Amino acid sequence: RTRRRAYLWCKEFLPGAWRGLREDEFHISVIRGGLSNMLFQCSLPPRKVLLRLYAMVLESVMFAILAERSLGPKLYGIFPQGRLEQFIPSRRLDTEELSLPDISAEIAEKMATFHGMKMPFNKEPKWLFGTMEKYLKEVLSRIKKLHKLLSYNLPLELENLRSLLESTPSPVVFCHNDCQEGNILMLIDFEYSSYNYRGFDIGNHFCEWMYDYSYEKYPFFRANIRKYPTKKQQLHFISSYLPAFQNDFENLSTEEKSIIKEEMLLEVNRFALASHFLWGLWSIVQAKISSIEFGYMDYAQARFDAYFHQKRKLGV
Amino acid sequence: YLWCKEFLPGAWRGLREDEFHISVIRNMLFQCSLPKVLLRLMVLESVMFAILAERSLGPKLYGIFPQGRLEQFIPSRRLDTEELSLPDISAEIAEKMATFHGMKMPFNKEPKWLFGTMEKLSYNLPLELENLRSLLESTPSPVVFCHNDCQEGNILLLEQKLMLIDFEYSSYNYRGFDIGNHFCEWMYDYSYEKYPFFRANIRKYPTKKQQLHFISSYLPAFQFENLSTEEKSIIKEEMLLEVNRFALASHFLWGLWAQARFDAYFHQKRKLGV
Ligand SMILES: Nc1ncnc2c1ncn2[C@@H]1O[C@H](COP(=O)(O)OP(=O)(O)O)[C@@H](O)[C@H]1O
Repeated sequence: RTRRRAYLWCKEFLPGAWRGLREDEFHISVIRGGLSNMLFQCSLPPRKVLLRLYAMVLESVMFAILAERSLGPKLYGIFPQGRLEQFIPSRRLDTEELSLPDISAEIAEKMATFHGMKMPFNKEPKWLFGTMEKYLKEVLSRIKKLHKLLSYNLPLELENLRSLLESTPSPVVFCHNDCQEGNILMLIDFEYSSYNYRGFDIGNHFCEWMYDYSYEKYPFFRANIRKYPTKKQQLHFISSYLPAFQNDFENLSTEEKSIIKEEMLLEVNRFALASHFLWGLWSIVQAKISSIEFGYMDYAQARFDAYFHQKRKLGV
Repeated sequence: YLWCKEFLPGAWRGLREDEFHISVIRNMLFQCSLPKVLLRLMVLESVMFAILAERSLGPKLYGIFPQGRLEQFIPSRRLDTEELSLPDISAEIAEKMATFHGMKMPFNKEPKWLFGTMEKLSYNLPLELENLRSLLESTPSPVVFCHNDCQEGNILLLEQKLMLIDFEYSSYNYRGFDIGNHFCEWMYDYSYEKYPFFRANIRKYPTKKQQLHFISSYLPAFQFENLSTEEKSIIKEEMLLEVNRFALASHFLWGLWAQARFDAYFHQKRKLGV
C-alpha cells in the first residue's frame, strides 16, 4: 500500500479529528512524485494537509518563520523526512505568466519584502563566488560536449566576472536565490536561500523569463533568449520593487529616482551574468552527481551561450 | 567570532581578534560583547528556538547554525530556590507556564519523550519504571507544550517581573509533568559551595495551599474561566492528582546519566497511596 507511513504522521502531529481517526478512513492523494521531494494531499472527509517528504537548517527555520508572519503556509508538524504543511488551493505559475503586469509587480514587491528581512543566518557574502569557485574546480558525446563548454575558457571568464561584479556595488541582503516560476505559488522553497548580493536575486529572476522546465521529454527544458525582460519591462519591475524596499524612496526627486534606477539597471543586468555562470557551472556538476532527471549539459550549454550573448549586449 | 562577527549586524562585521572578549559561564555557554550576546556551543531544535523567538516569548535570536546559537543577552540575575515559594513569583510562573502550554507547536503530539528518555549502584531498576509507567498510564493529563525544566536557575528575574529561558528540553508532554516538575524544584538548591554542590528538603515542597494558589493562577491564564466555583474546585482537585502523581515522573527521570532523587520518588510513593 502506497500510504505506507503517511497515516502515522497525520494522526500524530495534527490535533482534533486526526487525533483518534482510524486507518480505514485515511485519504491521501499524490500531487508531485519526486526523488527528493514527494508531495501528498492527505485529508479527512485543519481538514487537508500537504505532506512533503525527502548542513541545512536554513530552509526549515525559514519556512517556520514565514508561517509565523503569514507570508507562507502554516507549519503543521516537522520531522526528519519532511513536514506536514498547510494545504492552500494553489499552483506553480508557469513561465509565461511572469511578464504579466499583475504578477510581475507583486513578485517585485514580494522580493523587496524578502530582501528587507533580517535573519539569524551567516552574513558573510560568501555564497556566490564561493560556490562558483568550488564548482569550477570540481568541473576540472558528453566527453565531447564538456570540451565545447570548456573551450570557452571558464577559469578565466570567472575572474573576468569577479572583476566586473566587484566593480558593481550591490547591497547585501537575504536573497531567495532561486526565484523562478516554479517557486512562486506566495513565494516558496528556500533550498538555496542565503545572504547574497541583491543584484543576483533580481537578475536571476530576469534570466528566468527565458527558461521553462515544465517538461517530460528530454532535454526537459526550453530556452527562449528573445524572452528576457525588455528595458521598459525591467524598469517596471524595479519601480514596483524600490518603493516596497525603501520607505524613503517615494519622496525622492526625479533626478535621485532616475539616477537610482539607471544604476540599478546596470546592477541587476551585470548580475544576470552571474546567474548564467553559477547555474551553468551547477548544471555540469549535476550531469555527473544526479539521481534526479534533466538535460544537464544541454542546460549548461544554454546557460553559457546566454552568458556570452549577455556580455556582448552589455559591451563590457 | 568568527561565529559572532559572522552572524551579527553593525560593528560586529568590523570587529577583530584580539579586540573581542568572551567570558565563560557554563557543551558550553559564553558571553560575548563589543569592545552583548550569549554564545551557546539540530534542525528540529532550531525550528523550535526560532518559532518561540518569533512569538516574542524568548530571548531574541541572532544566529543559528549546526553546532550552536547566538542569543539576546538579557540583563538579570537568575532566581534561587528559596524565592520560588514567594506567593508573587510562584503566581507569575503559573501564568507564564500556562501560555507556554497553550501554544501550538509543530511536534509529535503522542507523549513518547517521557518514557523514551528514561529508556535511553545496587538500585536494580527497569521493573520500577514498569509500575511507574502503568500508574501514570492511568492518570489522564491533557497534553500541552511543556518546558520540561522549570527550575529556579532557568527563570530570570530581569531588571511580570520574569520570563523563562533555556528550552533545550521543550518537548510535547503530559501537563502533569511540567507543573509537577516545577514543584519538585522547590526542594532542590543548586547553590552550596561544598560537595555534593546541592542541598535538599522534602519540607520545602509546596503545601496543599501553596500549590493551589499556583494552580488557580495557571487555569485563568489557560482554560472562559467564569465556570461555577464548584466546577473550578473539581478542576483543581482533578489536577492535584495529576500534578502530584506526575511528580514521580520528575524525580525518576532526573536520574540524569549521587543524586538520590529516588529516595523522594519512593517517598511520594508511600505518601500517595500507590
Ligand atoms: N502548501 C501547499 N498547498 C497546496 N499545494 C501545494 C502547496 N505547496 C506546493 N503545492 C503544490 O505543488 C506544486 C509545487 O511544488 P514544489 O514544492 O515547487 O515542487 P518540489 O516538491 O519538487 O520542490 C504546485 O503546483 C502546488 O499546487
